[PDB]
Amino acid sequence: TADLSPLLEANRKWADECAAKDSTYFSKVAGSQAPEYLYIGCADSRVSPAQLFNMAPGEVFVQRNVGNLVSNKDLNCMSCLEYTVDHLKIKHILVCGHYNCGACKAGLVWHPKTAGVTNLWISDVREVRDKNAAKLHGLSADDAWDKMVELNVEAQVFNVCASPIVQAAWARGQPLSVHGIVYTPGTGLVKELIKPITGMEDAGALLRADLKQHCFFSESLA
Amino acid sequence: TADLSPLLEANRKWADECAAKDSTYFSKVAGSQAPEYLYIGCADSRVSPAQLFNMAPGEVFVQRNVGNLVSNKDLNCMSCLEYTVDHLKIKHILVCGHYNCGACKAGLVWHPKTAGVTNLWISDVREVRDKNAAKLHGLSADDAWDKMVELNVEAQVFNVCASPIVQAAWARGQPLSVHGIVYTPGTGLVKELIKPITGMEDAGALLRADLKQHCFFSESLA
Amino acid sequence: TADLSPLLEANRKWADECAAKDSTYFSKVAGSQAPEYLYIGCADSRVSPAQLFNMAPGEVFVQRNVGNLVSNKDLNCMSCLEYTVDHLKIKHILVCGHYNCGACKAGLVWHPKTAGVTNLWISDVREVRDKNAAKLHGLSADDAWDKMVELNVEAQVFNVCASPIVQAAWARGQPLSVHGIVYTPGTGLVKELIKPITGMEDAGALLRADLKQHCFFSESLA
Amino acid sequence: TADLSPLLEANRKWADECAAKDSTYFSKVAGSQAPEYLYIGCADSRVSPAQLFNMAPGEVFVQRNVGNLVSNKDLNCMSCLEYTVDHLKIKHILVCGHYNCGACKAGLVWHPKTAGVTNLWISDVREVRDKNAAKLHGLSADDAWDKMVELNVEAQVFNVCASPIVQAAWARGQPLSVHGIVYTPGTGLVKELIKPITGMEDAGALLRADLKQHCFFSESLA
Ligand SMILES: CC(=O)Nc1nnc(S(N)(=O)=O)s1
Ligand SMILES: CC(=O)Nc1nnc(S(N)(=O)=O)s1
Ligand SMILES: CC(=O)Nc1nnc(S(N)(=O)=O)s1
Ligand SMILES: CC(=O)Nc1nnc(S(N)(=O)=O)s1
Ligand SMILES: [Cl-]
Ligand SMILES: [Cl-]
Ligand SMILES: [Zn+2]
Ligand SMILES: [Zn+2]
Ligand SMILES: [Zn+2]
Ligand SMILES: [Zn+2]
Repeated sequence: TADLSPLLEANRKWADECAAKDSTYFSKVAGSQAPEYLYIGCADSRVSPAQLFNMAPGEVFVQRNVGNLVSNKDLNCMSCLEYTVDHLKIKHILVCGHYNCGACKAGLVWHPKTAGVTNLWISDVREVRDKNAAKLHGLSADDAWDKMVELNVEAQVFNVCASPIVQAAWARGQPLSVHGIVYTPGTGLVKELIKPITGMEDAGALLRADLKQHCFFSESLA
Repeated sequence: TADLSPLLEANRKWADECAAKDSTYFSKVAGSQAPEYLYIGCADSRVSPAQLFNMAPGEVFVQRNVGNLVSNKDLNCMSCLEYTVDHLKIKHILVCGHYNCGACKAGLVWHPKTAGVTNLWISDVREVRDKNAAKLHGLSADDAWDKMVELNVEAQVFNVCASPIVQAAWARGQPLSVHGIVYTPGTGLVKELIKPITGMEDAGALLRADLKQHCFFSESLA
Repeated sequence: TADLSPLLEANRKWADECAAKDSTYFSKVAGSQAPEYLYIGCADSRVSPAQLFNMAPGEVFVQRNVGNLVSNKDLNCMSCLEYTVDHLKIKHILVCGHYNCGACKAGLVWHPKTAGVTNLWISDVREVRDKNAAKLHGLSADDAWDKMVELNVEAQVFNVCASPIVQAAWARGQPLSVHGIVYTPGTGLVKELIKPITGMEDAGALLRADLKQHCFFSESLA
Repeated sequence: TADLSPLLEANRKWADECAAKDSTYFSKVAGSQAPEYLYIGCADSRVSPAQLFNMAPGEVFVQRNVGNLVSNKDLNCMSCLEYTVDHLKIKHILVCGHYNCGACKAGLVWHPKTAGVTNLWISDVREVRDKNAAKLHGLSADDAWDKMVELNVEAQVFNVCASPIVQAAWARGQPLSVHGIVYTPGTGLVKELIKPITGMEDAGALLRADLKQHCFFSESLA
């Protein structure tokens, strides 16, 4: 059966207990939100940002897609970025990858001829991979996987920092930080991969790739 | 200001307590997932699917985006759908809108010349709206907003049922149900807007738009 | 063989004759362009806009895709629109469909479960189709095809007029017209389907769908 | 100002003369096409493929977009590619850049905070640029611009060869060649930047990026 009764019952029991412990738990967000965080993470069923950070409704705005990817040409992720940064004025963007991420493994192993949309989607993972032969080759299957996850976080942090939305927000002096983090489904713990990046100065210090030259390329020419 | 230790500490507290309540809580999903559900919902910070359904990790795979939109030409939501239906073999897709959704309100009130990627992204909403313009005619602002949310949930349920991925899964006799639900941020409760749709028969019964005609349109030419 | 010699030879012979008849034919566009037209048409090999209009280099900027489709969420077509309208200040946008357009036929006949990217792409054609059962049903295969082509032109003209780019240009008083036209591969002739639309006043007169209500929807509510 | 009769009349003049020179010119492509080529080139008004190769209708299927970009996650250029390779069985794909391409120049000079969809769309160009930053270092503006155009043609040739569609066609032994060419708007001439690539062997010989490593990367893990 496809009956939803038991699901709905679990929700009702949850909202009942929540509101019993704190009468304004839901009511205070009945007509507005003011989260301080955007989280961009993987769609993987093991990785729920509000649960894992013990956040209540109204604290974290969420984009989740296969592989936690950020591209300037993806209107879905870019709309979550633009709405949160420009209208909600969130303060912090958490870019979260996770170990055991099948999208990262498929990015390592699949032949690109593979049919379907997921294989198109994870092209970004191949691009990150391809720039890192030297860190990936010769590693055990497992270690290569872990490394791919990590490299993917770093690249997606760079993409968030280089995004027109973040770049415009920094240029107008809006406070905005970007965090590279990674989660372990099998332990429920988050680790910090990259320390906070609050602007171009921190990005030059903390990112391998050169954000400054990316933004001001013309200054590297004759 | 931007330091993460407080968040990390909340995450550690949380993981210890879950491990203390059940020591296989995380470890049993360390290397695989077998969720039964895919949830497609809004990125709004007040709506966290695993939390609101009181699910543990490994139970609901998640796509969240501004206004809970589903289009065959978004590779972001389409890859969540492909991976879950084709590879994980989920059984149920929950398509969840929410009252007080500002993407629905913007789809009613914004002029389309408005700059930025969010206005591009909510084009889908304007189309749902335009197709149902007579239903929205003359309603108070609040009523029109609530009706916009509901019409959009019905439209995204139709889009999920009409998708190549779901249509192909049904053609091969894979059991797969689609659910139109709505959440009220001010109460924490889910309501079922549309009963379970398990196939074409259900869709003919339950949807205002004609899925059979969409799938077999050319049978009505001379 | 994949040798390009004969192709290159045909090009050299062409550029030689062109420049022999008119010494500045190429040189005057060696370092800038100032076209007055954007053309959005089908990628079909039988339909070449500069040939069919007898235009020389520098007169018509071109987007061509399968089915001549225009969506606010397609960065490829939207970049051609934005660059031409905002930077080149073109004056006229030709939206050209063509009879015998296999994309329009596939939009009529394909089952949506059909695999691959083209089937995703032509979802727009289904949406136009779906809004027109009354004009399509009961027609011969051939007449339905022709009608689909025509309806698709009209819808894509509306999409160009409703685009944020065109809407912004009209709001600042930039002169910009939009033309619905159709080509017959088997005769080489263009026909005018919709007369010129130079702004909101003409669009209310010449488009079936209501552009004004689309742009100012809020004014239809209580 | 916006009336089309002059354009329509040029079109009639042109069609009569072609029919007068050869009375089966149009009629022989009235109901089908069998082009041998797919051309992917820039939307720039100075570059019209059928004209510059002196082709009649039915010879070259065309995708044109700002900066002649090819990405697996653009359904617009991917559907041109799928339809031609899989259904029309074209033999040759021409990937054509052009000197004096302002999309290449913007990819060197724009800051990424720049508003609008064109800046999103040329992100691909910035990535080609960033990967080849040492080649562009210290060149005069003109030299860097010409080198940008060339590096982008090579990158889009690689992207075409790496695409699922071409890779699958080669895996099935379909003959299909890919060509890197460049056009000079000021002279009307095409130059061949990269010799014909007919398969993996050719690609290994001719491309600066390693297509074999992209396709079989995981063979180099432990
Ligand atoms: C083909 C493919 O993407 N495989 C995946 N496996 N696990 C995934 S996860 N972490 O995104 O849920 S995606
Ligand atoms: C322009 C716009 O989209 N406004 C939004 N307001 N709330 C949104 S929500 N519910 O997606 O967080 S989107
Ligand atoms: C599946 C599909 O799209 N079929 C096509 N047939 N002809 C086309 S055309 N006019 O775009 O070249 S596309
Ligand atoms: C910002 C930008 O893209 N500028 C352009 N200039 N010329 C272009 S062309 N060769 O695509 O017509 S694009
Ligand atoms: Cl979530
Ligand atoms: Cl063309
Ligand atoms: Zn994952
Ligand atoms: Zn919402
Ligand atoms: Zn066509
Ligand atoms: Zn160009």
